[PDB]
Amino acid sequence: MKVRASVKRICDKCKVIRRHGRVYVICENPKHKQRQG
Amino acid sequence: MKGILGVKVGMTRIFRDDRAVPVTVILAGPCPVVQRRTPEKDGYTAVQLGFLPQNPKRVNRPLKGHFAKAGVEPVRILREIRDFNPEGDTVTVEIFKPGERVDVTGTSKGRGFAGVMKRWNFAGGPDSHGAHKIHRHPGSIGNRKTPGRVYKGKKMAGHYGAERVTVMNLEVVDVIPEENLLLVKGAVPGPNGGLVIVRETKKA
Amino acid sequence: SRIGRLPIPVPKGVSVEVAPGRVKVKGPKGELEVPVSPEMRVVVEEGVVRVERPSDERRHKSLHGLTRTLIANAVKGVSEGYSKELLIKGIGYRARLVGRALELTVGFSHPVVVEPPEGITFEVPEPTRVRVSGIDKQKVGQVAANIRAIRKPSAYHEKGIYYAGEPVRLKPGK
Amino acid sequence: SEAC
Amino acid sequence: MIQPQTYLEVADNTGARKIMCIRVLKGSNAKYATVGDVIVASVKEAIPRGAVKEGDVVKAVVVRTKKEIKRPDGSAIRFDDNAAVIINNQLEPRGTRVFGPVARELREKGFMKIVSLAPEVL
RNA sequence: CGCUGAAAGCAUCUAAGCGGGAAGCCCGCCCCAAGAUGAGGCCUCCCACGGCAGCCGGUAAGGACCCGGGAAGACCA
RNA sequence: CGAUGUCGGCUCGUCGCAUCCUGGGGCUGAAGAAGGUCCCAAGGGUUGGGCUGUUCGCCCAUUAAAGCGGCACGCGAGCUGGGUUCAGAACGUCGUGAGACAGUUCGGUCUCUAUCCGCCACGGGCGCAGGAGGCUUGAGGGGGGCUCUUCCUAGUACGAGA
RNA sequence: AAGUCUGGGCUAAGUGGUAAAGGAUGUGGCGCCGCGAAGACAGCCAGGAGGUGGCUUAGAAGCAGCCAUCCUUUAAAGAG
Ligand SMILES: [Mg+2]
Ligand SMILES: [Mg+2]
Ligand SMILES: [Mg+2]
Ligand SMILES: [Mg+2]
Ligand SMILES: [Mg+2]
Ligand SMILES: [Mg+2]
Ligand SMILES: [Mg+2]
Ligand SMILES: [Mg+2]
Ligand SMILES: [Mg+2]
Ligand SMILES: [Mg+2]
Ligand SMILES: [Mg+2]
Ligand SMILES: [Mg+2]
Ligand SMILES: [Mg+2]
Ligand SMILES: [Mg+2]
Ligand SMILES: [Mg+2]
Ligand SMILES: [Mg+2]
Ligand SMILES: [Mg+2]
Ligand SMILES: [Mg+2]
Ligand SMILES: [Mg+2]
Ligand SMILES: [Mg+2]
Ligand SMILES: [Mg+2]
Ligand SMILES: [Mg+2]
Ligand SMILES: [Mg+2]
Ligand SMILES: [Mg+2]
Ligand SMILES: [Mg+2]
Ligand SMILES: [Mg+2]
Ligand SMILES: [Mg+2]
Ligand SMILES: [Mg+2]
Ligand SMILES: [Mg+2]
Ligand SMILES: [Mg+2]
Ligand SMILES: [Mg+2]
Ligand SMILES: [Mg+2]
Ligand SMILES: [Mg+2]
Ligand SMILES: [Mg+2]
Ligand SMILES: [Mg+2]
Ligand SMILES: [Mg+2]
Ligand SMILES: [Mg+2]
Ligand SMILES: [Mg+2]
Ligand SMILES: [Mg+2]
Ligand SMILES: [Mg+2]
Ligand SMILES: [Mg+2]
Ligand SMILES: [Mg+2]
Ligand SMILES: [Mg+2]
Ligand SMILES: [Mg+2]
Ligand SMILES: [Mg+2]
Ligand SMILES: [Mg+2]
Ligand SMILES: [Mg+2]
Ligand SMILES: [Mg+2]
Ligand SMILES: [Mg+2]
Ligand SMILES: [Mg+2]
Ligand SMILES: [Mg+2]
Ligand SMILES: [Mg+2]
Ligand SMILES: [Mg+2]
Ligand SMILES: [Mg+2]
Ligand SMILES: [Mg+2]
Ligand SMILES: [Mg+2]
Ligand SMILES: [Mg+2]
Ligand SMILES: [Mg+2]
Ligand SMILES: [Mg+2]
Ligand SMILES: [Mg+2]
Ligand SMILES: [Mg+2]
Ligand SMILES: [Mg+2]
Ligand SMILES: [Mg+2]
Ligand SMILES: [Mg+2]
Ligand SMILES: [Mg+2]
Ligand SMILES: [Mg+2]
Ligand SMILES: [Mg+2]
Ligand SMILES: [Mg+2]
Ligand SMILES: [Mg+2]
Ligand SMILES: [Mg+2]
Ligand SMILES: [Mg+2]
Ligand SMILES: [Mg+2]
Ligand SMILES: [Mg+2]
Ligand SMILES: [Mg+2]
Ligand SMILES: [Mg+2]
Ligand SMILES: [Mg+2]
Ligand SMILES: [Mg+2]
Ligand SMILES: [Mg+2]
Ligand SMILES: [Mg+2]
Ligand SMILES: [Mg+2]
Ligand SMILES: [Mg+2]
Ligand SMILES: [Mg+2]
Ligand SMILES: [Mg+2]
Ligand SMILES: [Mg+2]
Ligand SMILES: [Mg+2]
Ligand SMILES: [Mg+2]
Ligand SMILES: [Mg+2]
Ligand SMILES: [Mg+2]
Ligand SMILES: [Mg+2]
Ligand SMILES: [Mg+2]
Ligand SMILES: [Mg+2]
Ligand SMILES: [Mg+2]
Ligand SMILES: [Mg+2]
Ligand SMILES: [Mg+2]
Ligand SMILES: [Mg+2]
Ligand SMILES: [Mg+2]
Ligand SMILES: [Mg+2]
Ligand SMILES: [Mg+2]
Ligand SMILES: [Mg+2]
Ligand SMILES: [Mg+2]
Ligand SMILES: [Mg+2]
Ligand SMILES: [Mg+2]
Ligand SMILES: [Mg+2]
Ligand SMILES: [Mg+2]
Ligand SMILES: [Mg+2]
Ligand SMILES: [Mg+2]
Ligand SMILES: [Mg+2]
Ligand SMILES: [Mg+2]
Ligand SMILES: [Mg+2]
Ligand SMILES: [Mg+2]
Ligand SMILES: [Mg+2]
Ligand SMILES: [Mg+2]
Ligand SMILES: [Mg+2]
Ligand SMILES: [Mg+2]
Ligand SMILES: [Mg+2]
Ligand SMILES: [Mg+2]
Ligand SMILES: [Mg+2]
Ligand SMILES: [Mg+2]
Ligand SMILES: [Mg+2]
Ligand SMILES: [Mg+2]
Ligand SMILES: [Mg+2]
Ligand SMILES: [Mg+2]
Ligand SMILES: [Mg+2]
Ligand SMILES: [Mg+2]
Ligand SMILES: [Mg+2]
Ligand SMILES: [Mg+2]
Ligand SMILES: [Mg+2]
Ligand SMILES: [Mg+2]
Ligand SMILES: [Mg+2]
Ligand SMILES: [Mg+2]
Ligand SMILES: [Zn+2]
Repeated sequence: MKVRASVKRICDKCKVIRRHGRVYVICENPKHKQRQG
Repeated sequence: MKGILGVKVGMTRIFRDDRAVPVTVILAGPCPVVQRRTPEKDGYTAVQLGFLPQNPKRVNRPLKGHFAKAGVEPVRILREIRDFNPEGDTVTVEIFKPGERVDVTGTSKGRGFAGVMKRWNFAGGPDSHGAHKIHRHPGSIGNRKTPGRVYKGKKMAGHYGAERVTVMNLEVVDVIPEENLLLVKGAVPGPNGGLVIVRETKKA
Repeated sequence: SRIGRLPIPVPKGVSVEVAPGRVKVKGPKGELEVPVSPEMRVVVEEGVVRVERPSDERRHKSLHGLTRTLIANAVKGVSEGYSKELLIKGIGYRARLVGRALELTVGFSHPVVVEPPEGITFEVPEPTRVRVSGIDKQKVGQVAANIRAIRKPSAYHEKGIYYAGEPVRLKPGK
Repeated sequence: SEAC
Repeated sequence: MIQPQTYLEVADNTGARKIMCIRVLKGSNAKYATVGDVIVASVKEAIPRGAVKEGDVVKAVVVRTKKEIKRPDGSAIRFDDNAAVIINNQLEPRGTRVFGPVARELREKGFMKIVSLAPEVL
């Protein structure tokens, strides 16, 4: 998991979701997992 | 959960399997039951125990009435063991077997007014190199204008010992029913002749 | 484009009753009960169940689709049933039943014995395949997930507990 | 004080 | 009861005659070493042309202590000096002989070679 | 990290619901504690005494005073 | 400025968390072991020594780790007095000189009695609707909270081997 | 002290009750293109071929470097 203030899609299989008040990026590539903060 | 009221006798070491075993000898029972605390009546579960017979010409009328509802002799001491409803009306050392672990509660020895070095293992001041009448002193007790005061529970000088102390998980080395004796490996709070309370252990 | 407007086929003979914020699904393999939002409407027709949403606000549209699938999953559960299969993989890895409990031999210093909850039946055809069987779809999936978790697929080798149909993806080592 |  | 600054005699033929403990290799902060414990030490006096020289930082295991060590049978034993045997990082003696009695505690602690070279185990 | 699952026919640990998860948080252990004035509860003892929620004297169950002491203690307790 | 004592040390703590170790995690250019990076986490822990007044820093031997900052650079009505910071003396330097120097060097008076708040302990008083002797419930507080090595599993999983 | 006063609307963050670049399928309201029953977008059922690959390189022949990424039977097929 990367943690930063600019969460962005990285590849076309990246998916921007929002759960429990936080913005996430989930994806088939584990390097692409993101959480804002 | 089970327990009994005792007298601390003294210390010795016996031999068990070519090892020296330090022990404290305790004259536990016999403790007759004097009253039973029930959830219907008092709100909890306990036994009030008696210990040591007393001169009936030394026990006033309020106490005599209490002993009469249970039909027992006058006893010197009355203590409760909580969450214990023994079957009989008398509790003796044979509720313990050798190998069981017990907790023991007594009143530690009283040091009177104790300095911070004896009370809290403080380091004092140096004994030379200029040290000026602070050899056993606590040092600083605070900061400056912030907070401008001294914390509650600050470790300082004052009375020490003669306080309730429980030591926990002592091995019962032997039981001698014929003498109401209970042997216990290690050290027990208080002085010889002090009252102690022996309970089955709570460490699992 | 709409889950919650898709009518729900009900097989013969499955019972469906409506209750305040509840529906009860009685079928051949037992009975479930699906708790539903009071904001939705469950209506019974001829061998058909439907769910109607009161407005087009986003909370009603989100409960609407949810609610339809909840009813449908329960009605399939009491008739056809649900199951999930697990393939164990490894040179020393196997498993067996012990009574109703499930004992795993999967590379630890000990075995792992899994007990089935109420509604879950275990079954081991071959020492390398395990099947979880019951009427509750979500429960069958939780039990299967737990079993898998005890020894997950390896990143580098093809040993561990795999879902049936789960791909084997691995990365190199040197 | 010797504030120098 | 050996601590840093403590001097120890050398109960072997390594060449060292006196060593000064500099560390108690037993944890983060053991105050004292006893029989069967290993120290780090500096060689303060040697005989010429020995396997060790003055100024060597070596390892050794304490084999005798003047503070008396107690025992589970209720007995105790006490020697006149504080003595150790120089070891390598495999706890094996780096000399070929062991002078004077050593305590039986060394056996339990796995220093069997020193124990057998010892002329008396007490 | 999940199960089930829409809004969004797919997907989604979440929007409805349900799991797993820290030497940390709550309780559990040891000690103080009803001046907890919200001053708690149980057992037992004494009791309607004499003179114009008050009053002043003699008593009750009990307590204190004094004294012999105490691994209790500065005095007090 | 009718005075808010000024470095460092010692003693005694307490707090923050941007975490040094220990616990839980995700990613890895993660085979295993061991690391790197980021997230959660402040309960506890975070050693002994050589040099210098030193803070800091380097070095020795360890360690699970040898964290960083705040509290009047925490704490001199608690201690020290090495430094700094009067009066003596000297060196280099500057000044014709008297003298001067966060330049150096050796030396140099640190005040028995706590009134109020606060803190550690211990009593006296009255209260708790009758007065008593016992035995208790626990609202609410406080204490505690660390961690390593070896062995078995098994020289197995993993790895060409180590 | 004086309205749990009246009406329309928004917010779900206790935001309100102290902060910026910048990041986001949070939410409500507008606008403008594109594509669509010449059946779209999603999913699914399908076919997904071949001359056959060349400097490359003991092979990179869709699936290591390159060279342009040439043709095709075709409803379409990328020498990927
Ligand atoms: Mg970026
Ligand atoms: Mg995805
Ligand atoms: Mg004695
Ligand atoms: Mg015996
Ligand atoms: Mg007592
Ligand atoms: Mg005492
Ligand atoms: Mg004592
Ligand atoms: Mg005393
Ligand atoms: Mg003192
Ligand atoms: Mg002490
Ligand atoms: Mg003490
Ligand atoms: Mg002491
Ligand atoms: Mg000291
Ligand atoms: Mg000291
Ligand atoms: Mg001292
Ligand atoms: Mg002195
Ligand atoms: Mg002085
Ligand atoms: Mg002085
Ligand atoms: Mg003084
Ligand atoms: Mg003195
Ligand atoms: Mg001040
Ligand atoms: Mg100050
Ligand atoms: Mg203040
Ligand atoms: Mg006392
Ligand atoms: Mg204590
Ligand atoms: Mg034990
Ligand atoms: Mg006692
Ligand atoms: Mg007594
Ligand atoms: Mg799970
Ligand atoms: Mg010799
Ligand atoms: Mg010798
Ligand atoms: Mg030599
Ligand atoms: Mg020399
Ligand atoms: Mg030399
Ligand atoms: Mg040797
Ligand atoms: Mg021998
Ligand atoms: Mg998934
Ligand atoms: Mg799912
Ligand atoms: Mg779906
Ligand atoms: Mg929810
Ligand atoms: Mg949960
Ligand atoms: Mg839990
Ligand atoms: Mg623990
Ligand atoms: Mg108490
Ligand atoms: Mg009271
Ligand atoms: Mg009480
Ligand atoms: Mg009142
Ligand atoms: Mg009141
Ligand atoms: Mg009241
Ligand atoms: Mg109150
Ligand atoms: Mg009361
Ligand atoms: Mg007294
Ligand atoms: Mg006296
Ligand atoms: Mg007096
Ligand atoms: Mg006195
Ligand atoms: Mg008096
Ligand atoms: Mg001033
Ligand atoms: Mg003045
Ligand atoms: Mg003034
Ligand atoms: Mg001043
Ligand atoms: Mg003044
Ligand atoms: Mg002043
Ligand atoms: Mg000191
Ligand atoms: Mg601090
Ligand atoms: Mg943090
Ligand atoms: Mg960790
Ligand atoms: Mg960690
Ligand atoms: Mg590797
Ligand atoms: Mg690893
Ligand atoms: Mg990591
Ligand atoms: Mg992270
Ligand atoms: Mg911490
Ligand atoms: Mg800390
Ligand atoms: Mg020296
Ligand atoms: Mg020093
Ligand atoms: Mg230094
Ligand atoms: Mg400083
Ligand atoms: Mg420096
Ligand atoms: Mg480590
Ligand atoms: Mg290290
Ligand atoms: Mg250090
Ligand atoms: Mg600091
Ligand atoms: Mg600090
Ligand atoms: Mg400040
Ligand atoms: Mg400053
Ligand atoms: Mg400054
Ligand atoms: Mg200071
Ligand atoms: Mg200061
Ligand atoms: Mg001073
Ligand atoms: Mg100072
Ligand atoms: Mg001060
Ligand atoms: Mg002052
Ligand atoms: Mg002061
Ligand atoms: Mg002051
Ligand atoms: Mg002081
Ligand atoms: Mg000076
Ligand atoms: Mg200097
Ligand atoms: Mg000159
Ligand atoms: Mg001039
Ligand atoms: Mg000139
Ligand atoms: Mg001149
Ligand atoms: Mg000068
Ligand atoms: Mg200066
Ligand atoms: Mg000057
Ligand atoms: Mg200079
Ligand atoms: Mg100078
Ligand atoms: Mg000079
Ligand atoms: Mg000077
Ligand atoms: Mg002098
Ligand atoms: Mg001086
Ligand atoms: Mg004086
Ligand atoms: Mg005063
Ligand atoms: Mg004073
Ligand atoms: Mg004041
Ligand atoms: Mg006061
Ligand atoms: Mg009082
Ligand atoms: Mg009362
Ligand atoms: Mg009363
Ligand atoms: Mg009473
Ligand atoms: Mg009650
Ligand atoms: Mg109590
Ligand atoms: Mg409490
Ligand atoms: Mg209070
Ligand atoms: Mg802990
Ligand atoms: Mg092995
Ligand atoms: Mg095995
Ligand atoms: Mg209103
Ligand atoms: Mg928020
Ligand atoms: Mg707020
Ligand atoms: Mg806010
Ligand atoms: Zn991606």
